[PDB]
Amino acid sequence: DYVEQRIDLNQLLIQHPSATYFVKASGDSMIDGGISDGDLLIVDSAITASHGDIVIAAVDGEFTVKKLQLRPTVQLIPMNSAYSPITISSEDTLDVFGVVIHVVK
Amino acid sequence: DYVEQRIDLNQLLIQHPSATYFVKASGDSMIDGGISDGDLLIVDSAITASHGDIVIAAVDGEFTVKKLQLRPTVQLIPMNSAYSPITISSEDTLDVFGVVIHVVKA
Repeated sequence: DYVEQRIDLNQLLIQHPSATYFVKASGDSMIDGGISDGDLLIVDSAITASHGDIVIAAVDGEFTVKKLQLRPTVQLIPMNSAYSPITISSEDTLDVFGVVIHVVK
Repeated sequence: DYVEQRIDLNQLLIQHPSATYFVKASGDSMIDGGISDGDLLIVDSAITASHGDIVIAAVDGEFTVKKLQLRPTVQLIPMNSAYSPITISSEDTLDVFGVVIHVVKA
């Protein structure tokens, strides 16, 4: 007869358990993207970011969660009309620490 | 004759170039420890933190630079009398992202 397999969120939401962590989002520079102040972002640091991905990054030593743009130029763009983009020029340092894979609201 | 061997900060300050990054400190929860709002902290993510090390960590998804205490209990303690400690209980999650190896003031 049937056997009830209990729910396992780690198997459901995490591909790389050893390179995945959660970051709490802040502010609302990313609301239009579904992220809001307080949510938990599930971050995978074992995958390489891509144009379009939402990433936890450090620009000039300060952390942020932004959308990665690699073309036409490397930038960190918000998802809230009120905010303005951040271009990563040569005098600027960009550090990508992982790709946000899920947002837990 | 003699040839001047140009200064190289990376060789001088960085042991693991590929696992080292810089974070800018915030607030003054760590002034008595030499860190002040604005400084660059050179972080080595290739060495495992130890009791006493100052680290970049996330407690319940929020990042911080604190001093790691593994004994008598696991905590994140400031270095400013005005601030109070943070214990890492079972209902809390602690994530250590690297040991601060140097503080660069300006």
